[PDB]
Amino acid sequence: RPVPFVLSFNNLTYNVTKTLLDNISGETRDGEILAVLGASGSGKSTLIDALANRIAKGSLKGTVTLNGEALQSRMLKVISAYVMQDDLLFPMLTVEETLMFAAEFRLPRSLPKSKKKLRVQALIDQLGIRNAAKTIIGDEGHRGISGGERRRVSIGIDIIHDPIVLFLDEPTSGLDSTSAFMVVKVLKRIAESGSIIIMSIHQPSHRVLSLLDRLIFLSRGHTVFSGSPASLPSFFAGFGNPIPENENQTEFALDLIRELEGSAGGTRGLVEFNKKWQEMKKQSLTLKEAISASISRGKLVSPAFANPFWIEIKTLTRRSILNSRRQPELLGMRLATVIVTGFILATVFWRLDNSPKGVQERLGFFAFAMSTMFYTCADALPVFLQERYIFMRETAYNAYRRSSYVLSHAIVTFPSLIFLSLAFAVTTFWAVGLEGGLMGFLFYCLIILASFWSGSSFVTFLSGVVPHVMLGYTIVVAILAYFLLFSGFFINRDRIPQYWIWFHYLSLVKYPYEAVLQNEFSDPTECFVRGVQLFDNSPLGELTYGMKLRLLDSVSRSIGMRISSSTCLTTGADVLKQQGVTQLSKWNCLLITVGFGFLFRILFYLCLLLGSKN
Amino acid sequence: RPVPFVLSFNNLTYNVTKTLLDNISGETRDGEILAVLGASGSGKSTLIDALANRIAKGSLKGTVTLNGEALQSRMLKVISAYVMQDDLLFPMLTVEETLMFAAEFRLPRSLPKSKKKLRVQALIDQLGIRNAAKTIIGDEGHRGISGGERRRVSIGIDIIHDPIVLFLDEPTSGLDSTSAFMVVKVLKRIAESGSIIIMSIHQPSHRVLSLLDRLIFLSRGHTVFSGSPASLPSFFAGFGNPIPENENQTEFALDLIRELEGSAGGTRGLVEFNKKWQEMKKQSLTLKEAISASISRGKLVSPAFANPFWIEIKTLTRRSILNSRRQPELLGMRLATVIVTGFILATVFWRLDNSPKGVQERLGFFAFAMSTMFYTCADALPVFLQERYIFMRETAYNAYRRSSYVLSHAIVTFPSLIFLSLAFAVTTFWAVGLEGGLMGFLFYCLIILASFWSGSSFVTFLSGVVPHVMLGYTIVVAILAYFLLFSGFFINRDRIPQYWIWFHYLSLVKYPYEAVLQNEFSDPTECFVRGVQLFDNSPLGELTYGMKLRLLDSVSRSIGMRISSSTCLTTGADVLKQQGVTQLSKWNCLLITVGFGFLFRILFYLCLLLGSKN
Ligand SMILES: Nc1ncnc2c1ncn2[C@@H]1O[C@H](COP(=O)(O)OP(=O)(O)O)[C@@H](O)[C@H]1O
Ligand SMILES: Nc1ncnc2c1ncn2[C@@H]1O[C@H](COP(=O)(O)OP(=O)(O)O)[C@@H](O)[C@H]1O
Ligand code: VO4
Ligand code: VO4
Repeated sequence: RPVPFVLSFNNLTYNVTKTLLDNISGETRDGEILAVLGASGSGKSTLIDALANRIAKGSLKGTVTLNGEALQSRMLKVISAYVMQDDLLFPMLTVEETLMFAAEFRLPRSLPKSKKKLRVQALIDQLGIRNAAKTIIGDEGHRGISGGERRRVSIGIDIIHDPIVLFLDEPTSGLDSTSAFMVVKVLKRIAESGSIIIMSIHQPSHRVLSLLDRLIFLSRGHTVFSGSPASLPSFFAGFGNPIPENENQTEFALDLIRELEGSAGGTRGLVEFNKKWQEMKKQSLTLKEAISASISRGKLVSPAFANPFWIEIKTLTRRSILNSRRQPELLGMRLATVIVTGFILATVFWRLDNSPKGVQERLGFFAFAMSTMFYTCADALPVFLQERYIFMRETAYNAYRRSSYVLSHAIVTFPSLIFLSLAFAVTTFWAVGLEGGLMGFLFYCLIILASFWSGSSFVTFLSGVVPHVMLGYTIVVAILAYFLLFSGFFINRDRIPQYWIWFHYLSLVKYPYEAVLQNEFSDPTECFVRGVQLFDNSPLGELTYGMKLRLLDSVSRSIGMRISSSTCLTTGADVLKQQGVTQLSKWNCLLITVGFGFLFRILFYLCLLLGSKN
Repeated sequence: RPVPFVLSFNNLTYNVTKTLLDNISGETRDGEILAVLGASGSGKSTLIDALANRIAKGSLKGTVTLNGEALQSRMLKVISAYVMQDDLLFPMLTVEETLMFAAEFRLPRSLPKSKKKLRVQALIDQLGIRNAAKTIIGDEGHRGISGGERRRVSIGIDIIHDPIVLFLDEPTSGLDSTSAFMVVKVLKRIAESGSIIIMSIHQPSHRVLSLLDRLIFLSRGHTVFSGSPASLPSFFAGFGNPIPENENQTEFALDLIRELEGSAGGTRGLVEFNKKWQEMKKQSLTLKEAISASISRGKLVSPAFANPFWIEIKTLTRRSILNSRRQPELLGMRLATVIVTGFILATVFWRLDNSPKGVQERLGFFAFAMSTMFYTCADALPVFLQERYIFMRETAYNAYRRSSYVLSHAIVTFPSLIFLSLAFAVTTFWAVGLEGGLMGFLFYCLIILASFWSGSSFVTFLSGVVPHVMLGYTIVVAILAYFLLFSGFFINRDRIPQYWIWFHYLSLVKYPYEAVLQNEFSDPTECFVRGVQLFDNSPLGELTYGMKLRLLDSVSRSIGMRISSSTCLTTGADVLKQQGVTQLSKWNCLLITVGFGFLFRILFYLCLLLGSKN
C-alpha cells in the first residue's frame, strides 16, 4: 500500500546558439522505471539534469510538476536523489561501513544510532548485498566486492534517506548483462515501495524491459519515441520500418536512428511522427500531505545539514582514520622516504666541523633537509584528489560542510606529520651535530613539523586546482624547486634581482631554511674562524704555523685591532650576515611557516567554493 | 569449403601443493566456439594457457593434440594466436593504422605492401569495423572508438596472420550486452573460414549461446560440465537440481556452483557426475599437409621475426613519430618546463659578476640547471610504461626484437632532446653571461644534450623496474635528488665520507655539473679576486681603498710575493681546485654523461630479457 505520486513534465526546452532539449513530455507514476534512452551526445544526461533541477533556473522553459506544488528546488533535496555516473567509493571501507557513514551524514541527528543501523541493514537486504555486507569495496589492487555490487553500494549511498523520487545517470554502465539486470531488479524493488525512478540507459537487455514501464528516446533533444516498451513494435511499423522477431526491439530502434540523421535527410521525419503516435493513444489531497502520508507508511527517513559542524568533523575524522589504518603502505612509503633521506643526510653530513667549508655544508644540509619536508608531502597528491572526487559527490546532498571537510583533513594528517617530524629530527640532529642542545632540538622538531604542515597544505591547495595526478605532481615538483631556488640558498636575498624579490618572500622553503640557520648559527661560543683560519684557504699565506701571526699583527697597522692566534673573527652571527639571514627571528620564521599552512588551507577552502559553482 | 582441424585435449593436470587443473578433457573441431566458463579464481585462464603452451613443459601432464602431430610449441607460433585480457592499444593511431602496423610487423616481408593492405582491408570487413576504420582508438580523453570496437581491434591485431587456432582470454569482459554479442558474432565469422576458437567467458548472454557450440565449466580445476549448451538443461535435472524456463541456463548453472562448494559438502559430488554424463552420450591426411591445405584455400598469411632488425626499426620509429605528432601536448609540457625554468634561471642569475659570491651563484646556477635536464626527463615516465605494456603484448608474437625496441626508442626521443637542449642553452648562456664565447656555447649545448640523453635513459631504465607510475615518479624524484646531493655541489668530493664515495661517482648529475664548471672556470683571463678582494668580505680590513695596499704589501713579509692592487689572486682554475673539480676534463665528463646514457639503455634491454622470463 504505497502513496501515489505522479511526476509529470510537460514541455522542456534548454538552450545553451545550440539547443539541447526541445519539448520533451513525460508522465511517470510511482512504481515505474521510466528510462531515457539515446546516444553518446544526445543529451539524456541533460534531461534528467532538468528534472532534478540541476541546471540554471530560468534557462529551462517549462514545468516539471509532481502531483501538486510545482516541484521547485526545495522539495528536491528531501524527497529526491540524483545518482551520478561512477563508483566513487573509498576502497578500504566495508559495504556496511560505507552505508553507515552515509547514514551518519544525512539521516537526522534526532534518530538514534540503533535506528540508523536499522536503516542500513534494511537497505543491504533491499539492494541484495547481504553476502558482501562485510567485504570491503576495493580498488584494482585490494580484492574487494565486484563491479556490479560496487554499483548498488553507489546507489545505496544516495538512497540512505529513502527518497520517493530517484534519478540515476546510467546505473548500468560498465556492467555485464547479468549484473545490469540485478541493478534494475533492485531498482524495481525500490520502485514498489513508492519511489519514482527515472534513469538513463544506453542499451538495455531484453530482461530489463519488463521492469521498465516507460521509455523515452532522444535524438539531440527532440523526443522521437515516448511510451511503453510493448508499444515499441507497433510504433516503427507505422513509421515505415517494421522490426523482425527474435531480435531485441530497443537494439533495432537505436541503430536505426544513428543512420537516420544522414546528411540530406535528418531525424525531423521521426520527431514529428512521435507526436503523431501520442495523440492517437489518448482515446482509451495536497502534495505536502501526500509526502507526510509516505512517512506514515515509512518512505522518508530525513535543516541544510543534518549534523552540527563538530559532529560531522568526528565522522570525517573516523573515515580518514579507517581509510588509512587499513591502507598502511601509504604511511610506509612516506615514512621510509624521510627515514631514508634522514639516514642519507645524517651520514653524508656526519658531524660537520667548524671549517669555512663545513659552514657551506650546513647551508647545504639545511636546504636539502627542509626541502624533504615539502617533497615528501607531494606524495599524498594521489590520495588528495581521490578524497575530493568523493567530496564533490557528497557535497551535492549536503552530507557535510566544506569547512568540516577542510578542518577534519587538516586534523587527521597531523599525527602522521608529528611522527614524520620526530623520525627526521632524531636521525639528523645528533648525527649531523647540530647546535642548540635540547632546546635547539625541540625547535628543530617544531620547524620540521611546521614544514610538513606548510607542505601538506600546499599540496592540498594544489589539488583543487589541478585535474590530473600526473599534471599536478609535475607542477608541484617544479614549483617546490622554485621555492628552493628562492629560499636564499642558491642565491642570497640581497643578490636576487628586484624584479624577482617577491617570489623569494613567497617561497615556502625560505622560512624553514632561515629558521634553522639561526637555530644553528646563533651561539656566541661557537666559532668558525679562530684567528688562524683567515689565511688557510686564502690565495696566500700557506705557512706551517709560523709567520702567520706576523701577518695577523700586520693587520693591526691599518685598524688597531689586536688579532691573536685565536681571536674568533667569525661567529655564527657573522655567518647569518653573510647569507642575509637577518630580517626575521627564528620564531617569526616559524610563524610564517605555520601561517603559510593556514593560508593554503583557506585557499583550498576557497577553491572548493568556486568548484561548487561549476 | 574449409579444412577440418580437430583440437583434442584428453587429460590435463597442472600442479603449482596446489593443483590448478585436474583431468580436463575436450574435443573441438573447426567452426566451433568452445567456451571455458568458471569463477574468479577457478583457473579458466590457466586451461587456455595450457592449450596455448604458455606454461612450463613437463609440468603439464597430458596431451594437447591436433589432428596429427601432437601440437608442441613449434606449430603454436604460425597457426595460433592468444588474445590476452585488455585493450593495450596506442590511442593516437587509427584503426586502419593499428592493423597495418601489425601487418608490417608479423606478415612476412615477401608479401608486398599492397597484399598487406589487402589483408587489413579484408580484416576490417570481417571484424565489422568499417565505419570506424579511420577513427582513432582514443584513451579516456581523446574521443576515439567505442569500448567494444576497441576489442575487435585488439582481437584483429592478434589475427592479422589469420590463425587456424585462436585462443582468447575473456574477449567479452567489460563490454555491455549488445557489444559482447558483436564480439562473438565476428568470432563466429572467424570460426566459419576454418578457425578453432577457444575462449574464456564469465557470464554469457542468451544470444551468445547458439554461437558457442561447446561449453566447459570449471571449479578450481575439476571440470563439472563439458558439453553442448543444449544438453545443459538435461544435465542438472539428472544431477538433482532442475532448472526453470524463462531463465538464462548458464546463469543458473553458475550461481549454483558458487553456493555448492560449501564447508562440509563440496563440489566433489558435481565433479564425479560430469564423467557420468560423458560416458552415456557416446552411444550415438597428415597435419602438415592439412596446414598446407589451409594456405591453398588461404587461411594462413604467415623465421623467428618476419623483418630484419633495420626494417622493424623504421616501423617502430614510424609508430612513435605518429603517436607523438598526434599527441603534441607531451612535448608542449616538457618544452614549457625547460623554457619556464630557462627563463627563471636566466633572469635570477642575470649577468653574474666576478664576485666571490657571484662564483657560488654560478655553482648554484649550474647545479639547478643540470638538474632540470634530469627532472624534465622524468615527466616521460607515463608514456614509457604505456609503450612497454604494449611491447609485452607484441613480444609474445615476435612482432619485433627487444633490441629493435630499445634502439628505436632511443632514436625517436633524440630530435626531441636536441630541441630541448637548444631551448635551454640559448635562454641561459647569453643571459647568465657564461664564459666560453661560441666554442663554450657549443659545448654548453652538448652537455645539456648529453644530460637529456643520460636522464631519458635513466627514466627509461626506471620503467622496467617499477610497476606503477606513482611509485616510479616518487622513486625517480627521490633518486635524482640524491644524484644532486652527491654531484659535488652540496658537499664536495674531498669532503664526502669514505663510506659514501661510490654514489658520488655513480651520480648522474655530477659529470654534467663538473663539465660546465670547467667550461666556465677555465680561462686564464677571467679573474675573481683582483688583489683588493682579499679583505672585501673578510672579517677585517674594511677600509675605503687606502691602507689595504699596506696590508697587501705586508703579505711580502712572510711570502716574498709582491701582491699589488690588481694581481689576480684567484683565476677560474683556483675555483675548480676549491670545489675539487680536478679529476676529469670537461670532454671526459661529457663522455661519462653519454656513457651513462648508453649504460641505462643496455640495463633497460637487460630488464626486458628478465621481464620476458616472467
Ligand atoms: N555538466 C555539463 N556542463 C556543460 N556542458 C554539458 C554538461 N553535460 C553535458 N554537457 C553538454 O551537453 C551536450 C549534450 O550532451 P548530453 O545530453 O549530456 O549527453 P548524454 O546523453 O551522452 O549524457 C554535449 O555537447 C555536452 O558537451
Ligand atoms: N600467470 C600466472 N602466474 C602465476 N600464477 C598465476 C598466473 N595466472 C594465474 N595464476 C594463479 O592461478 C590460480 C588460478 O587462477 P586462474 O585459473 O588464473 O583464474 P581465472 O579463471 O580467474 O582466470 C590463481 O591462484 C592465480 O593466482
Ligand atoms: O555523452 V552521454 O555518454 O553522458 O550518453
Ligand atoms: O581470476 V580469473 O578473472 O582471470 O576469472
